[PDB]
Amino acid sequence: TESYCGPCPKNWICYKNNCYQFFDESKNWYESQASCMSQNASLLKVYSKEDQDLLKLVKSYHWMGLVHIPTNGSWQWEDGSILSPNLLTIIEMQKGDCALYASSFKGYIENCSTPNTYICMQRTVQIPLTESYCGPCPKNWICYKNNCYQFFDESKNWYESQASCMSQNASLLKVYSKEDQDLLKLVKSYHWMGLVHIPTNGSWQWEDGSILSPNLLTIIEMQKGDCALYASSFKGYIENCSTPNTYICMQRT
Amino acid sequence: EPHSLRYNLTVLSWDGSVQSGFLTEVHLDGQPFLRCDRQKCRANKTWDRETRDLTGWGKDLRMTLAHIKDQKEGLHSLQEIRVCEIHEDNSTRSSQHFYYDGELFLSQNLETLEWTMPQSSRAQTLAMNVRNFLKEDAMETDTHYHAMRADCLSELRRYLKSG
Repeated sequence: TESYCGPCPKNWICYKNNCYQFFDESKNWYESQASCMSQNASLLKVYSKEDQDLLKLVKSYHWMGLVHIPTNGSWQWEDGSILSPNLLTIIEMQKGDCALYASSFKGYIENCSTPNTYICMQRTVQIPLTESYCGPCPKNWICYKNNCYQFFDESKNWYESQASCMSQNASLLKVYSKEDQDLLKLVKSYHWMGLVHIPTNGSWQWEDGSILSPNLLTIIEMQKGDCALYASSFKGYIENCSTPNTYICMQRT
Repeated sequence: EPHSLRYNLTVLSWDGSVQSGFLTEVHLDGQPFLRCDRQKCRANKTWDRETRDLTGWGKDLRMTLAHIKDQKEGLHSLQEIRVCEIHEDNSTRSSQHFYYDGELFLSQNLETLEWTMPQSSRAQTLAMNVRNFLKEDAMETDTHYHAMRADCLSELRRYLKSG
């Protein structure tokens, strides 16, 4: 496709006409809403599983724009918008009138004054044109700091996952920068990336020949094999290449 | 009127290599309810929620087992039990228990988030690895364990709601 993801704030995640940012600074809900408002935005509104399927891979619990009305007994978004069904599973965790988002489109009821991390979201249209455009990416790919990503939840072995990324004129995840790919901290589970062990040399290298940069990943031996699953907090778990797993493509460097 | 849901997920390592997949036993009021693995779940019976969630847990527990710096000698199993109870008076109990080669070595009460550590220093080593892993690598927090209790209870409710 090769389309520029539309007006977003600088170094926000831009996905399907929606800007996003994850704040790992734990504030309470109110503080978190104000924090998003101070960036001309608001807390995460979840309106569609399809347009916001990026949210399926998120680690941990994050304040979401959803609020409970004591009188109604209904859940509404910060701006008053109704919570559409077949989006969220509301779970009674704590007594409270706010909800933490967590993956598999779940929503844990939490006390609003409990510090938690948070997600701001704003639509591309409501950001003015004098603003940051995320670099050329395919249509339905997650654009973050000009790199393009997509997560394939249909699990395949390493080789097929490579070919899968090849078929979309991409390659498997190549980590080259903790700063530029700090998004990867919030990925849950593990996923095939393009890091391959050469058993002869005993080395690790990327799909395109590049050698693994030091102090970029922690490598843990899990399953003997010549392929590495990315896992969160920049880890690279060694896995048998024939083991089917989910995977992450990226437009190449 | 008192009910319980008991998940029991096992992951295995052979010569220190953590095996692919996992095996989960679910018990509903102590009656065997599901046996799940990587492929599917088995008791229009659809278990897409279970398969998703247990697979994710399988993945986590495999990470956890991989982080145990024990020995690469033979078979080892890491087994996590998650229990939640709804008592007659509507109160709950809930807990998390890890067995390594069938020896209980770590428990957390999910109502109180207090861990009970085992007596033997070996078992304690295992417990400390895993606790390290959970806190540092998995970055698990009180919220996660609140949520774990809630998940379990939500599922127990859900199952009670149908039959």
